Amino acid sequence: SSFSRAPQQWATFARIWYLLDGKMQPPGKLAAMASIRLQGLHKPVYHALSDCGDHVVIM
Amino acid sequence: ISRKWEKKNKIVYPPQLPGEPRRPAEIYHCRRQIKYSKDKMWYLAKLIRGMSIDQALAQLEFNDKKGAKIIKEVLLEAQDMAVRDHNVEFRSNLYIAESTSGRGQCLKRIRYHGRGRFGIMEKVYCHYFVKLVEGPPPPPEPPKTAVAHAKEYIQQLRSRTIVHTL
Amino acid sequence: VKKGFRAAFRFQKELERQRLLRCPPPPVRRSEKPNWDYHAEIQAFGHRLQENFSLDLLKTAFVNSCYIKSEEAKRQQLKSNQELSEQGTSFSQTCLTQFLEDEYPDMPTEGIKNLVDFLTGEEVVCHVARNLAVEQLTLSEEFPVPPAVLQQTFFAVIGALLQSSGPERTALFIRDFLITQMTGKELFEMWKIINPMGLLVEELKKRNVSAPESRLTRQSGGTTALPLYFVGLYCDKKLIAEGPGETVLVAEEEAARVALRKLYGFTENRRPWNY
Amino acid sequence: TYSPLPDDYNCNVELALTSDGRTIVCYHPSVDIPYEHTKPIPREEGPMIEQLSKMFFTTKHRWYPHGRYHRCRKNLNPPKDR
Amino acid sequence: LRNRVTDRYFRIQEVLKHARHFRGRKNRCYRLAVRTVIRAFVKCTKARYLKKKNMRTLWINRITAASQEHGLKYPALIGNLVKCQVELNRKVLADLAIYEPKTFKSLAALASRRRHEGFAAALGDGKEPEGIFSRVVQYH
Amino acid sequence: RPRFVSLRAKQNMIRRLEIEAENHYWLSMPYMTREQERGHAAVRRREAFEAIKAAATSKFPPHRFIADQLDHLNVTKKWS
Amino acid sequence: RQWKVTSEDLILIGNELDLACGERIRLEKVLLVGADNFTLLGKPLLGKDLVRVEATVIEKTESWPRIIMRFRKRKNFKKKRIVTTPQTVLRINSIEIAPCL
Amino acid sequence: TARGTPSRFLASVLHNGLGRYVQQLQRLSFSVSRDGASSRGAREFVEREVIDFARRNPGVVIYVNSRPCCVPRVVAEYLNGAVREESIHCKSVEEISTLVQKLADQSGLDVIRIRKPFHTDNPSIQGQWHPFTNKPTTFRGLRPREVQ
Ligand SMILES: [Mg+2]
Repeated sequence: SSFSRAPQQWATFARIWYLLDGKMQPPGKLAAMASIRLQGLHKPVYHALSDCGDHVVIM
Repeated sequence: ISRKWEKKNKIVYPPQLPGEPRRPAEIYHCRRQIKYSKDKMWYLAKLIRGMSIDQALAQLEFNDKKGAKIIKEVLLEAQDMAVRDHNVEFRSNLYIAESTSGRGQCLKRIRYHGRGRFGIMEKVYCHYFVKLVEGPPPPPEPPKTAVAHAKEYIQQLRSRTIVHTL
Repeated sequence: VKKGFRAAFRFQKELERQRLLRCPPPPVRRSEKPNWDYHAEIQAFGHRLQENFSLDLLKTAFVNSCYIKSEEAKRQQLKSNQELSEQGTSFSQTCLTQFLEDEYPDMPTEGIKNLVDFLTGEEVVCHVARNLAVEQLTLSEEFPVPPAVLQQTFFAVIGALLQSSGPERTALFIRDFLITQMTGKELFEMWKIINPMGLLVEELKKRNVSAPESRLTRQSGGTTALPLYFVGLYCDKKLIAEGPGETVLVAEEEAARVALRKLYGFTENRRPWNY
Repeated sequence: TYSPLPDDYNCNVELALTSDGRTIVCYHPSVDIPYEHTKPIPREEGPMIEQLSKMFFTTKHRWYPHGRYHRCRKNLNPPKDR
Repeated sequence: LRNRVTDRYFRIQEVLKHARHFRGRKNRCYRLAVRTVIRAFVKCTKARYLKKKNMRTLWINRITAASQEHGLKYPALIGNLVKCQVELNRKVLADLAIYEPKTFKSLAALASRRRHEGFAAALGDGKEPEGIFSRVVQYH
Repeated sequence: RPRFVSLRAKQNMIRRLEIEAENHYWLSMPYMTREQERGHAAVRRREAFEAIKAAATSKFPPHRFIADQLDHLNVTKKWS
Repeated sequence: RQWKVTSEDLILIGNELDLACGERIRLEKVLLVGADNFTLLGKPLLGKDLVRVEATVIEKTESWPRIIMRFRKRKNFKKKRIVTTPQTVLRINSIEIAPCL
Repeated sequence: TARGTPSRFLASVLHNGLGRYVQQLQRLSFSVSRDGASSRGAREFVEREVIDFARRNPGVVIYVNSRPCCVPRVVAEYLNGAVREESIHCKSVEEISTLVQKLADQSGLDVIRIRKPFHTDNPSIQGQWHPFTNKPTTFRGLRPREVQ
């Protein structure tokens, strides 16, 4: 709160970088996590037209 | 028929105040009922759009299309009337702001086919319109730079609102 | 030709509408259009605002000096609103200063002055006058009324209200029609500042507090073209305010602005104005 | 010692019921970021579209221009809220 | 031609005005415009159901995101809030998640508190007194 | 193409069956016997049918009023 | 419906309220009241003594014409209706709380 | 349809309800005709209800012009400059009264689709959600897999 309009919007809609470790993990579960994060369905501000996806790095 | 292009030369603007930019001169000229397809004339019109008068004349003098000679004659007449009547100081200080071809009044003829059947030829006529504006030709629109593209993308990103909520 | 008149009339009306839309006539003051009665309009102005103006004072407020000059020039071939506007401007400035100082005791005198300047500025007062119909009743030598003349007339109206009803009613009027203009606005949207970090350092020095340490609380995509940086200012290892930004410098500047807002009590989640 | 949720992030939540039990009070003061959890401030068309796509992690398709039809359909004075 | 229609211009315009923003000849030719304008109006009428359906879907997705941020699942959150007698609807819950993160965290804490209070009751059913937040306010 | 029954469908059917079993139970215990109920609502039923008959037989064109006729002269009411 | 509300907010009720414009009202079914550091939740409604939400009928209007068209192919079945729902804009003036916990 | 029509956001004129309510309608102009069945209802309204409405709404200047016209009209001008012209042709006294009252109660804003049924200038009191809300911090702010 108390942010200026542009910084507040930038913070709200910024895209975060997540790291998944695929060692011994099922590719399906990895893909479910990655797909949620990529779509942005993990954000309460989510919307299909808001382009609110995040970066997922799977090692 | 409509003849508004000719009338466009008769509009008289009020005298400009001393502390006002000099209004560039505008000359509207046209040729009516040219025995040429408007579709074919459109290519020459588009070619000469936005070019200086001298460059347009040079390009038209070395074009093989029949319409090129007609457009060159029209442009020369426009230049002459711009100097004589519209108080344009320099012949060369004119650029083609507008150049288009329009459908003219066409005639219908019969084209005989092989088995007693026929088609309806159209003796196509076209109009040609030009507006000559005094001053150097406006610079061509520069291509979009990577910096401009990135700026537009970031502006679009910043314009995002939380849709369908409080 | 089709016999009939109604379709032709309708088409003429539509052609007139399209012609007007394509080439609308130059704007004309409402006084010169039909259905106008100045006395009724001014009385309705008072009644709309729910205030017992004195009609003579209100007329004097609405008449401008330039209008008098133009009228005399025309007659060649009235009391202006100068004093009323001056009184209204002075009272409005003092009353807005009192309101703002009471609401935000921590706000510096410079900040209060800037807020009052914003509220009494040409843009805000012009908008308020336009949507309160002061422009319609304003007598001026040119139309549309220039913002300076409109502001002068609005403050003349305020001065007339002061002379008619008194300081309390005038203060209520100001609270209703100018203090409301800062609702939804941001402190530095209204009071433009430069070097907020420097200004915050000055404020902390006044409060006898060591300069804050700018520190990177959170970050994302530092090496990308869309980074997010959260910069927090720490006072003796205590967070005073953190702000987001694209670059570290911008985030630090925004954090300084947030710290200033918190210090002056103009935070976004501050108590609403009381009406 | 039981906590309804981890208290590390976003506030310290404390639930309670009033004596009558007909209303629930939540006390959630925001948790500040510890100083120790912070770092000091540090002190042609084809190729162009490829560069922009690499920069912004998008595809080439959005960097190509659009026709006059769309460019003029776009609303240049959209309504603004707040 | 005793009686001849004279309003056909306006009759056509009544449809063409709605058709003006279409693509191709559908925005100019009445024969084509009328068919597409009727479809447009039918779609507009039927879209009032889909608007409500998608708003709830959007609210549910946003609430799921907000609850997962706290380790809860949307069914648990909703069911336990209902069991606590908090009748906040999904629209308001999504609004709180977006704009009141602390209040939403408090509500999620209440839901999880109820969900654990629920489980203690199930384990030691009977003798165990009702959980503090499990007590239900009775209206008469 | 073959179709298959899911656990959800089975549970739905079982829920409906439980409701119907409760219906059977609650229908299994009448309050009055048939001889007791015979004629206990005859008066009310007769009155209801009498009301229906009266409504059916009271159908008749509505009244017509000189005021209604003459009020049409107001279409040309003007200001003198 | 449930509205998330704050002072100076505007609310668009989709029906006439039988109130004169500028008339002040108390909204009585307040499910939740929340501040920066605390929130109070009713079960399901907070008491009158706790919260006092006040609004004002700022405007009475009709909604923009909504089109209801029915159409069935090859049945000569096409119908059109235009409906303008009445609406009332309310402005939320203040939200007051009292120490009645 | 919404897509083939302009839209706006729920809003007031000058925060009309915050300090005091100001009736946005400021002018009514009834063009009526002495003769003609079309304006019979308008004439009866002017005779019976216009004075009561004028005294009930002292802030609205009401002009009544009796001129020959085939379609009597009422032009409502609001404070924000909006002008709405409504035909009272062949409308009864009660219909005209309801229309005039609706005009009086209505604001000058255009009657078009409103995107949201609400409008907050301060949607957030606890701070708008951003990706780092609800995310715990780490010692020395070390990102994942950071060596130091
Ligand atoms: Mg032959």
